[PDB]
Amino acid sequence: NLAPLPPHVPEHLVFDFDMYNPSNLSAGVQEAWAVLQESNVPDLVWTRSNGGHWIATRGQLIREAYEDYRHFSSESPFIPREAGEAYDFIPTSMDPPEQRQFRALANQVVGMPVVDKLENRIQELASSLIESLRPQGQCNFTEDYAEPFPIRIFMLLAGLPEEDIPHLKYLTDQMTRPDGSMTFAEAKEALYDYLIPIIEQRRQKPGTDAISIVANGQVNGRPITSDEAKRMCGLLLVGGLDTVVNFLSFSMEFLAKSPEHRQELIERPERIPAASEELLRRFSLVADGRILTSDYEFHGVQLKKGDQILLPQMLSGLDERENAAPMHVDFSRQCVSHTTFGHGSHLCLGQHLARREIIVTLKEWLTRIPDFSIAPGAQIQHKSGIVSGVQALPLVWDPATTKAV
Amino acid sequence: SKVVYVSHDGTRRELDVACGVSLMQAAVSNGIYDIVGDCGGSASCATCHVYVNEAFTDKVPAANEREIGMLESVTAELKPNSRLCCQIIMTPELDGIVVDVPDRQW
Ligand code: HEM
Ligand SMILES: *[C@H]1CC(=O)N(CCCCCCN2C(=O)CCC2=O)C1=O
Ligand SMILES: CC1(C)[C@@H]2CC[C@@]1(C)C(=O)C2
Ligand code: FES
Ligand SMILES: [C-]#N
Ligand SMILES: [Ca+2]
Repeated sequence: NLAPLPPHVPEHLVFDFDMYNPSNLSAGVQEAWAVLQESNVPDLVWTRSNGGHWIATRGQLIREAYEDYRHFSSESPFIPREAGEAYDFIPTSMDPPEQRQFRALANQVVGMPVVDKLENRIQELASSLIESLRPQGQCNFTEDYAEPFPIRIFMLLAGLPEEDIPHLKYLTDQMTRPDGSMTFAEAKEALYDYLIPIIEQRRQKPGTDAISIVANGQVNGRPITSDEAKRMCGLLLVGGLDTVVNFLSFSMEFLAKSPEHRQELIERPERIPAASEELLRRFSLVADGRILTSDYEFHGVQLKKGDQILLPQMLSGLDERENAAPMHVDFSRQCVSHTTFGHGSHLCLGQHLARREIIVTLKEWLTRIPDFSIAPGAQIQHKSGIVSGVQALPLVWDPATTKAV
Repeated sequence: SKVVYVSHDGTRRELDVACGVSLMQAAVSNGIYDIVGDCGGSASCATCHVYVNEAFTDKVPAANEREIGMLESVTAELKPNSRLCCQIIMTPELDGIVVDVPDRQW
């Protein structure tokens, strides 16, 4: 299905690219998107797929568009095909006054000060889950670590007890995974009805957990409503879930095939923070965009009001004009440049929590399972979309090579 | 190179900042919670507001158009030496710069 070409799009800017099914996907989703950056491809192309839309292919244009509040919206017109990924827990009709107040409140919950204080417990959580898999010699990293880890981290933030683990895991599973006979609204409402009694409870006698901070927040000089509070908690739980899960799987897939990169981090663990930033560049996975709010000539291309323009966050770091040899993973890379968490006023508010989860994951995994690889005869399949991902990551190792810590 | 962050209560935070790192990134990476840096450093949020010491104001590169229009949104008092510290990139010429951190960014 290919949409008609708008009258203002010249033929030479038309490029064959389906963001949900790119042609070279078997080489890896990042590589599949990099066909947009081959030598003969314009910096700004139009694709007939998915209703027709622009794609900026270079970091320079991607950064400028996200900064240019005059002609580019702040909200994304690209609706994810899945119902769960399309829901905005904080409505899109909000004004900049309310947008700032919600960013402020989310910053009280997952900002850098909070991540520092909780790092020791995030460390204990990673160790507990990895040590639980260490003697098995096998695991589906996606299902057995990548998915439980950030869910459990939300429970630490939100002060939730451990006996709620299977229920909250099951509920987030109904929302994120389209498989299963339950609509997203029913799963989302089921999530809400788990939060409402704890929200109403901690509104009277609060504490300093995430739910208490949100329940006691103020919006427009008055207490935050119960509806606003449950939406905030739902956003904080399921907002980051897919990208964290998939990025960890991208990173661990690469380390499973890269013994020399593992040994580099085992011998010199002080380089794990730098290595995490290089993995964030190389395995960037978000590809969203904006919509034109007025006609604008952008880098010599006529854009019209209402045109959808994809501004893939993942392409900025893969751009050879930004990072030489962009497919090379160099933990000593001098000037790591990317927009993996986005760019501009809506940059990921979970960026600090996300970086800490990656650094602790690599630290605690390589200490206990320093050597591992893909299960033989396994076919790792990538998926492409607004959030690209890994279907499954079967890993195997020899338990005698592991070290309990 | 060395940067000193003076909090609102007079507390001093003397910090060694690498060449090429913004004053926001250094603060955020080193427990200086009084600097938020919500937008990640692209002059898009005004949550990295700091007051530059008058000794170093004429040495640091001046503010561009985006920083000034963004500085209008600071929640603390906007002073003529107010800067967005994510636009202040550390160079050895700025060794010893002192910045006063407002009582609020949000
Ligand atoms: C590897 C991990 C992650 C990556 C790559 C990532 C990337 C992104 C990107 C590209 C955006 C859009 C930025 C923009 O529109 O300018 C975003 C927004 C957002 N992220 Fe993440 N993120 C990650 C982890 C997390 C985590 C752990 C949380 C925890 C709460 C989170 C919560 C959010 C929220 C709520 C938004 C919406 C921000 C807004 O609309 O103002 N993310 N993220
Ligand atoms: C960090 C990454 C990058 O490309 N870059 C600019 C390149 C020149 C800066 C390197 C030389 N240098 C220092 O090492 C400190 C100050 C300086 O100019 C970065 O700054
Ligand atoms: C598309 C999403 C639902 C997914 C999680 C939050 C969201 C808006 C993203 O930017 C990634
Ligand atoms: S960090 Fe957002 S403006 Fe300085
Ligand atoms: C963000 N997901
Ligand atoms: Ca109900």
